[PDB]
Amino acid sequence: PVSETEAYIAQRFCDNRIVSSKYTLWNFLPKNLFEQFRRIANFYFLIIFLVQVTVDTPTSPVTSGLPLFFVITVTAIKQGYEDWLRHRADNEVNKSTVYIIENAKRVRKESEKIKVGDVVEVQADETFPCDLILLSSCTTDGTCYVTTASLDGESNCKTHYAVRDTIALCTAESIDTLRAAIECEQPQPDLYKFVGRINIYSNSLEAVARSLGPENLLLKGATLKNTEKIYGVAVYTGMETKMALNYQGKSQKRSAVEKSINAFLIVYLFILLTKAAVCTTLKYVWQSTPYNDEPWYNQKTQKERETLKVLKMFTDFLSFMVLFNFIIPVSMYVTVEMQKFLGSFFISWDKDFYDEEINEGALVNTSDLNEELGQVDYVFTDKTGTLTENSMEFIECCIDGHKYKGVTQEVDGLSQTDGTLTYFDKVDKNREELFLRALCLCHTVEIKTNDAVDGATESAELTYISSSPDEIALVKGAKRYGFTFLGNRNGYMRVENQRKEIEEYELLHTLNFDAVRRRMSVIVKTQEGDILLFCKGADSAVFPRVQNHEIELTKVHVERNAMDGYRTLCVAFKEIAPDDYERINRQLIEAKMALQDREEKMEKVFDDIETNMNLIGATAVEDKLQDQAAETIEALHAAGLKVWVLTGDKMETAKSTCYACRLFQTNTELLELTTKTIEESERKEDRLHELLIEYRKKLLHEFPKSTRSFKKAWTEHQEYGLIIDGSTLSLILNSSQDSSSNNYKSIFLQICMKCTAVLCCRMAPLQKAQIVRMVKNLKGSPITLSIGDGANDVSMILESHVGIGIKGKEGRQAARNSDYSVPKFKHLKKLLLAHGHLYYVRIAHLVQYFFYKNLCFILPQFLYQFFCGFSQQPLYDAAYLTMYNICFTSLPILAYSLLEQHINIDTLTSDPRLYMKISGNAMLQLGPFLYWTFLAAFEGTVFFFGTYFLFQTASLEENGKVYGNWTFGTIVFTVLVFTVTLKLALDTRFWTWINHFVIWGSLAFYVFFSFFWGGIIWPFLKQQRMYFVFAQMLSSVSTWLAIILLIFISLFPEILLIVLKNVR
Amino acid sequence: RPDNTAFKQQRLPAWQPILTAGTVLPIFFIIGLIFIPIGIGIFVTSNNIREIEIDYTGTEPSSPCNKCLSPDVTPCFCTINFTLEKSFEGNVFMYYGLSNFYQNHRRYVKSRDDSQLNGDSSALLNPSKECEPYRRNEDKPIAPCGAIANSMFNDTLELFLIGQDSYPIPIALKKKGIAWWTDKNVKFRNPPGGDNLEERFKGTTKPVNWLKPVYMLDSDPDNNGFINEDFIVWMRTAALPTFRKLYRLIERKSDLHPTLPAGRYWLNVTYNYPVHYFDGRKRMILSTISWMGGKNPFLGIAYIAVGSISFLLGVVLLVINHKY
Ligand SMILES: CCCCCCCCCCCCCCCCCC(=O)OC[C@H](COP(=O)(O)OC[C@H](N)C(=O)O)OC(=O)CCCCCCCCCCCCCCCCC
Ligand SMILES: OC[C@H]1OC[C@@H](O)[C@@H](O)[C@@H]1O
Ligand SMILES: [Mg+2]
Repeated sequence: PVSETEAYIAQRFCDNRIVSSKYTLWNFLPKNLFEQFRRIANFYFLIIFLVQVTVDTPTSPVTSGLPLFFVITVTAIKQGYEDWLRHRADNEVNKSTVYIIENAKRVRKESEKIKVGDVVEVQADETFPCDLILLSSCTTDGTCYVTTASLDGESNCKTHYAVRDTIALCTAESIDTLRAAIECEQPQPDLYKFVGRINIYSNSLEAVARSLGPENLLLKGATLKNTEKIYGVAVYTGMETKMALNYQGKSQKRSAVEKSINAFLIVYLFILLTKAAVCTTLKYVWQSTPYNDEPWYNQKTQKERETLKVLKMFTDFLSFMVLFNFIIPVSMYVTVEMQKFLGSFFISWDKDFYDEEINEGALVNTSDLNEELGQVDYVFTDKTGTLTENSMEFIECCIDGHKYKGVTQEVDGLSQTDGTLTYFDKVDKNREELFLRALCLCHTVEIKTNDAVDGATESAELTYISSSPDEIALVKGAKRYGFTFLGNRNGYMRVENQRKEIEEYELLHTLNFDAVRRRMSVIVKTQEGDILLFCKGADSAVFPRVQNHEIELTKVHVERNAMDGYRTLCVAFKEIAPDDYERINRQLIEAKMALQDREEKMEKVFDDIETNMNLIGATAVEDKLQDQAAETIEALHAAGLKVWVLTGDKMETAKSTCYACRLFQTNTELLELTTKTIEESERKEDRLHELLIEYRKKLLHEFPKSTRSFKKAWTEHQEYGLIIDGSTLSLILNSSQDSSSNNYKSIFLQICMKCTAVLCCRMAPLQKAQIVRMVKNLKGSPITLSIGDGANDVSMILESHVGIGIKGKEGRQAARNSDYSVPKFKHLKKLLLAHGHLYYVRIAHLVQYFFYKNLCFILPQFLYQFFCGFSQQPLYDAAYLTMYNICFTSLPILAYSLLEQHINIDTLTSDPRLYMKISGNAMLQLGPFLYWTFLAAFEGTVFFFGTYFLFQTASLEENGKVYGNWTFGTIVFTVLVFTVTLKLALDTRFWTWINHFVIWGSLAFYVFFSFFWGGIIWPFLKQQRMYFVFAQMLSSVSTWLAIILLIFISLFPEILLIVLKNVR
Repeated sequence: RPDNTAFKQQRLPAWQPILTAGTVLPIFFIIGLIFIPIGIGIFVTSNNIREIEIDYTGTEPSSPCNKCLSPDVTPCFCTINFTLEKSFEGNVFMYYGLSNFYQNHRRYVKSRDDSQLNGDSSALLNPSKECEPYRRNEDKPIAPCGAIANSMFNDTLELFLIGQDSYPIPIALKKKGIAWWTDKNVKFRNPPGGDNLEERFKGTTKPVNWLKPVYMLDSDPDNNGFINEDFIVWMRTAALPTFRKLYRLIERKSDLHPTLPAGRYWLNVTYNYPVHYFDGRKRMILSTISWMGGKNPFLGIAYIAVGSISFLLGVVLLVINHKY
């Protein structure tokens, strides 16, 4: 319902902008903060900080806040960079140069400011900035040509027309044209229908479909061709695609490993809790009754703060946790973000995949899902735009299986250079005449009349414009041969056989291409004789005629052609008599000029007219790929990944290129869920199990079983899966709440799963998101990766666990909406097969390691309480505890994460079978978790016990002296760092010259700093607990021989493992 | 093509060393062949060393010091006869060992105020807050500001020898260097200045339990004020429920005779440190030393095990992959 004011233009409507950003300019902090607190570590330390405001506690609020804000901001910056990047990428396309002149400004405006009800000029080869209403086209008949390969993904072109003409030349110069107005209604998101009126009694109707539909209304990204300039109004509809994409408005921060980070923190928090409980309780009970004031060394002010029966219990509970809270690590987020970010450029500034065109090889969108890239299980791909482009071409026709093709070669170089005077006609000038003649005829082409300079391109512009490019390429093939097909508008397809001969023919009648028959024919009168009958037809729709002379030759070649993914088009003709032709003529017009149910009468008569023909070969045509099918699809199949294709292109060409990509094996007993839609509304209900429950288990128990780890060899795979249409899907999805005998969506996924692959034809972006969520729930949770070209499947980029986009394939706008961009389907192999999986090994080793260090560091700090009067007296120096631990821990491990390939990229690229299957998610499952914790125990217990054992004498020094408390603790700290560092060094494989320096350099930092601190900086500072204590310790050769044994025993099980893990 | 470098395309020089069974196999063998002897060595070495300890706490009326345990006349005395079955020529060391004395304790170590100890000017003026209980007494600044200093180990001991003449024969001892060079000369020194000792502290009282001040402990001033080695060694928190502290030391004479011979010895003490109030013992331990130290066969057997274990491991590791 739109007023569409007459004297005025518009107001009170939603203009068009670009919305592809996560956070907003104003409320970003309330979004980023809540999204950031889903990480427990931050939550636990913030609640601890909050609690440290009740009463006086030994730990200061600053040392409690600093761990949080130093982490919160880092993520905030590496989240901001991302959102601001998307903001700039959106503004650039927002302020796009757009030609428009309606109100007053004669100059051209920007796409950022285009209100509703504005005429917009769309020059030739221009992308529609928005969706408009068209009733004024400059060229004659107000007809232009537009393709929609990004909106709905149709391969066939769009036909449309208008009433007026070039009214714009008068809109700028005068206001007389601004008389009419348009009324609208509550805008609907799907965009299938939009209705109204336009200031006169006339119903301005329109409606979309998955096939060629709307004429009046225009859409975004609808590429314009064969026109000069067109003018349309009502820009508000551009928001339709926005409302079609908005499904993915806010579901951003996640990961497959960051979920396990919190799950890890669960048992870790329980570890803390357990230790705090044991320490506190076992103190109160063990020494609380008689040792509180008896020792007499100390006497607290006011008898332990008037011995509050329970307040002391709580004050010490905290005193224990805050000292034990290192178990729960928070410095692991800053380092993990440094990996996530500094690892992004590995794909950006990379020549491994750079388009030779200025087109960028890759773009990085988010710094949050890098680690989970090479960890996918399910993939959702697209056909047109990604696997191919909106076009098609013909190659190597088969006239009785005689026509072949060749090239220049070493031995056969003489015959290919110059054409011999005898080889020019062996099987050509015998039947190729009628073949190419029939080709040029029986085609609703209707080519252009004018043309540009003939010679700009290879020959001429030669643009034949029809509804679908199915036969638009066949005429181009005829052009490749001697034929040309010039004009044909008022003449019977004038053509040239080989030389420049006109070859004019008269078009008497032309038959239609209906769907029940599936054949196209024409009746023409030749200039040198009688009447003929040309026809092409489908595969099993024309082979009905007997054709005794030539069947096998064409049948087997058509079989192999269709198997290889071609669109086989047979061709035949027949000789009509002069009088029987009049009989057919009369009986046909008796149905045409009959106005009583012509759809049935006309069909029956013109279907029985063609009773036989003469088969003259066949023509195979292929919808070329974008990259080789086998490497991209074969590699994923071997790597394990389940490959599915959910597209928006016609089913015929869909089945065609899918069969061409070899995902549809030769012997795949396919299943369909689209031909039984109009009939038997409730049969599908009792059909699903009859086709999947009955057949799958039948062939599964007929022959031996089929395992889950290795497959694709036994006759079980014979039974391929299925292909569904958007109708049956939305019919088995939302209205499956009627019958309760057996679930329907459940069995639908049951069949969609156990098979080779599946295809979802006639699928909308929203309709594809439903399949994404369909697989995102069964059997726990697998990982989903999606990739598409334009705005049709862009509504899947975020619904899927990871978004991968291709720029410029159809619509680029879809890439900036994605999480990653790679305008190369071939190079997607490198992305998830190498750069991502590496991120997984990198950060997985990183997390197991971070927990390992903060546990081997504090476990002795806990067991020491057994000998300390549970007065939480740290064995470690005050600053030494935090300072050197974070000054060492972060450096070498971050080096591992940033630059380390447990196995190199090329050796893993060459073989995915031994690459992805071994990984899985097992890097941090309870298999390796409990194994690593054992290492945490063994070293944390050996450090402490070993040192305490050697301390049973008080005579370590070569001369014999006492040994201070901090000496013992600084002994365990030492064996600790040496053990963790050397441990990582033994676990690493890639020894780059800049990692080798940091490992040894950090251990150096240890010796160097601890020695410098021990000797000069004592009297200038505030206070020091140990002066020349580190050296006083290093003065007893005993400790040398002891600490070396401690680190060796600490790493002995790791050495053993290394041996096992690398042998057998 | 334009911005390509090795760091940006993971193609840097990789040292890439890779291990396997045949590569570590010798490591285990070699480390065994090196550890087994080194361990057995430190074992016999730290073993031979002869030590001895005696608990002079009483806790048994059978022992002569028990009747001197509970609050008795202030200067309590007791003798504990002990025999020396063996004579150790190595220059001996004397330690006083105690039990159930939780040196390592937050409240016990936080009371140490390095300021008064080091000998700072503004220190003597005001003691820090960490020494919350013993800051002052009757509003007068204490010089050794700390519970550790307050709880000094003062009970002194005296050791004699018995020969063919039943009457005693004392043994000479040296007070120099009972603490390390650093913790005595650089770590701590006297207040800003003074030629005499008393002037250094004008209006400075002493620890509560301590009756006689620190400026009246040792004759020579290089071992009296805040630099008294006995007190300094006690000012080192051992960090164990039971621990040993070096009291004095009897080094060997520049001559070749044996320092301590075999025979009966006399031990007399001055009981001035109560411990039965918390069921804690008191004792003295005398012993010889070496490059390793007193009796501690831990490292020995530890090396023996680790070595033999790694060795046997290699044995299996070899006799298994040799089947190829
Ligand atoms: C510009 C340079 C600045 C340099 C720093 C300046 C420092 C000024 C700080 C002033 C604060 C003064 C606080 C009062 C003194 C602290 C006393 C104290 O530590 O209590 C310790 C008490 C001890 O309990 P317990 O005996 O083990 O319990 C036994 C139990 N009943 C049982 O047997 O079962 O356990 C407790 O109940 C705790 C009571 C409160 C403790 C408060 C201690 C704070 C000291 C400061 C520590 C600083 C740490 C670093 C902070 C960094 C800040 C950036
Ligand atoms: O009996 C406990 C003694 O402890 C302190 C001392 O100064 C005396 O005042 C007191 O009698
Ligand atoms: Mg798409």
